[PDB]
Amino acid sequence: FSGAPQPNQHHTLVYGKSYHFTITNGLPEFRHLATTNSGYYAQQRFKHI
Amino acid sequence: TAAVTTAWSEQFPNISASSTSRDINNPVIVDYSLPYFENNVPKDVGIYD
Repeated sequence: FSGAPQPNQHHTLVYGKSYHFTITNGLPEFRHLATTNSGYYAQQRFKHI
Repeated sequence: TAAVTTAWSEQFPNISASSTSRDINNPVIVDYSLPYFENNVPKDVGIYD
C-alpha cells in the first residue's frame, strides 16, 4: 500500500465589465499643498488628462 | 516662511508651451533698403513664388 494526500484546490476565475463614460476639457491649474509633519508639495493638475 | 497650502489657480504667470498651448506672434518683415536719395527698388516680393 502506498498512501498520498488529496490535492490542493486550484480554481481560475474570469470576470469582466463594459462601461460608457464621458469626459471633458480642462485648463491646467496649480497650487501648493501643506500637510501634517511639515509636508510641502508643489502640485499641478491637468484637468484635461 | 509660512509654507501653507494655497488655492488652485489656472492663472500661470507664464506656463511653458511644453505643458500647454500658447499663443505666439512673430510676423516676418521684408526690408527694402533706401540708402541713396534716389534708389533702385524692386516690386514687392511675390510670396506665391
